[PDB]
Amino acid sequence: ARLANFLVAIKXKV
Amino acid sequence: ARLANFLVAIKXKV
Amino acid sequence: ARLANFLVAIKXKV
Amino acid sequence: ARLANFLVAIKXKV
Ligand SMILES: [Cl-]
Repeated sequence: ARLANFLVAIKXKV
Repeated sequence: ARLANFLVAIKXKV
Repeated sequence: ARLANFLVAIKXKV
Repeated sequence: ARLANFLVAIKXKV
């Protein structure tokens, strides 16, 4: 798995 | 934590 | 740039 | 449209 972060504002390991 | 899916093709809990 | 789609819920060329 | 950014590492509006 792989650290991940998303930003859409709304902003968080896959 | 909430489900996260992404598609960039490369395609994966937040 | 690549077509991209995200799901975090909120669900959208980067 | 809204800023979108992603980091999964692969790292870029909806
Ligand atoms: Cl694939």
